[PDB]
Amino acid sequence: EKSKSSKEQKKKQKVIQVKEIKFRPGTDEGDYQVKLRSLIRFLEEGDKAKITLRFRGREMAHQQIGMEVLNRVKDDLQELAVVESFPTKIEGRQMIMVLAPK
Amino acid sequence: AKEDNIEMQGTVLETLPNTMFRVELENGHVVTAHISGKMRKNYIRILTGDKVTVELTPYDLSKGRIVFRS
RNA sequence: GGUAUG
RNA sequence: GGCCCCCUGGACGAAGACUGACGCUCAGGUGCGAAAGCGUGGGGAGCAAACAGGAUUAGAUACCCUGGUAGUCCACGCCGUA
RNA sequence: CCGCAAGGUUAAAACUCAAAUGAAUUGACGGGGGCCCGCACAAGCGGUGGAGCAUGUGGUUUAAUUCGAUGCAACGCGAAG
RNA sequence: CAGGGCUACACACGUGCUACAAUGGCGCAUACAAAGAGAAGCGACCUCGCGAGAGCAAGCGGACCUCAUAAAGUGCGUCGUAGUCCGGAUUGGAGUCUGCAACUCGACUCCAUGAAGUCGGAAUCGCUAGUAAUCGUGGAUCAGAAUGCCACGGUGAAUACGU
RNA sequence: GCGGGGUGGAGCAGGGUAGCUCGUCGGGCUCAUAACCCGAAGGUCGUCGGUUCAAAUCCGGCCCCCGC
Ligand SMILES: NC(=O)OC[C@@H](O)C[C@H](NC(=O)[C@H]1NCCC[C@H]1O)C(=O)N[C@@H](Cc1c[nH]cn1)C(=O)N[C@H](C(=O)O)[C@H](O)c1c[nH]c(Cl)n1
Ligand SMILES: [K+]
Ligand SMILES: [K+]
Ligand SMILES: [K+]
Ligand SMILES: [K+]
Ligand SMILES: [Mg+2]
Ligand SMILES: [Mg+2]
Ligand SMILES: [Mg+2]
Ligand SMILES: [Mg+2]
Ligand SMILES: [Mg+2]
Ligand SMILES: [Mg+2]
Repeated sequence: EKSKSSKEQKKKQKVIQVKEIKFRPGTDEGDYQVKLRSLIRFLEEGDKAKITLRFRGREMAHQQIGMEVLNRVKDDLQELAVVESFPTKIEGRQMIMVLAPK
Repeated sequence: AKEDNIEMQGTVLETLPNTMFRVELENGHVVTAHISGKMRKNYIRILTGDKVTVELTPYDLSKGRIVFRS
């Protein structure tokens, strides 16, 4: 039945998707700011953000460079975000902090 | 017969275009080093964080040649 | 049948 | 680029008759000049920059989907470029 | 100079590079087209991937785990012990 | 030069072997190969040992002698779908043989033990005929030490519309 | 003060009848990487019971915990 319509109105409840910005150990200020902007938006518009850093070949040997990038994001997106997850180990070659709308 | 260099260890603090690097040396001075020819030819990659030997010159203590990566 | 990247 | 009427420019052919070099080119100048655009006033079916929502994606400020405003149309003026 | 504006028109130089460029030639490549072949696919039959064990390799370990082979074309390979 | 290591073991992968049974396992009886090796070698018969083997000792540098019963098969019996009379890992005890020597680290036998495994996710390999599959057999290296490699026969399919 | 909820590490589904997402690890695919694909490990589900044939489920306590 047009019953359906009920759902259409029900479906005017809402929904959060997680959006994935991948950073790399040495991304530069310009692109950081672009991706940072993307996240601000993502978050302010009610969404989560799986922020991934993706070491490639030998870069996996200076994981501590990576962690500093994540820590910079956390510290910029501070008043907008709370940090569901942080990583410590480097499973695979990744570090997959998940931020959520404060 | 040539004049002698000053070898010194340092950490690559950032990579720059075309195999140029900032390297903070043992003494704490940051030099803009470039890759050696032998390392270029043999394809030894250098990255941020890598410990490097740097040949410096007395003619300029803001510049060096990375001759080894450890 | 169409994904990009060295 | 439907059809019809009114007003109007050029081209071409046939024979002649007529004028008698009146020609050719042209810096500057003058006019015309797709589309978008601009001003003012109309009009607005369809289409559609912007934009809104829905997707896709690593991201998707796109391509795809549903809508949709300027505009596209008319008058007059402007613009003077492909 | 022109335009209400968007802009148009006229139109340099410093500097830096040792090229930039046109057409065509031979390849290679194309999510261009056309024609073919091979257990390439399809059709089958039996396997591998799961188990235990043998064997080689990576890794890790070690005083040493000797050296070499590393996509196809290293890995029961040099080693027929 | 002796001893150790190349045999290490949280773990990941390549190539294999053996299975998960009844188209089978076990017992007994009984058919049919090819190819090859051999002198400090292959070693019969016979005697002894449950067996691996031992002793004695012929023959053969081989179409002669020896390795050396092919196995799957066939027949009859038994097991009756069970983690089993499937599987044979692992471990204990006891041996044999080669070798100055089998602790690290051999092969094989005997008694005991009897693990995982009930046909294997995504993915992926080989093969078009005497092939695949399966069944034995031999050889090179080699004192000893193949599930590898190189060869040999036995039984013996399925499927190919097509690009 | 008043509530919500406490569910594999992650967070979120779910009167009995525990997933889903992303981690986490390994595999597959590729010349290689991401993407893609498969498998496994992770809970006993706030706690305490009562109570229901059923305890994530029901009911209360408690621990709460943040929102407020
Ligand atoms: N998004 C991102 O970052 O990556 C995803 C992108 O690479 C997907 C890819 N997209 C395309 O080629 C575009 N071609 C133009 C039309 C739109 C779109 O289709 C693609 O695979 N398409 C598929 C459809 C699809 C989208 N997402 C998942 N599947 C497709 O069928 N593409 C067609 C093709 O490759 O020939 C064709 O372009 C098509 C038909 N209809 C549509 Cl829509 N697209
Ligand atoms: K004139
Ligand atoms: K409109
Ligand atoms: K001007
Ligand atoms: K010049
Ligand atoms: Mg003229
Ligand atoms: Mg116009
Ligand atoms: Mg107007
Ligand atoms: Mg429309
Ligand atoms: Mg549209
Ligand atoms: Mg022009």
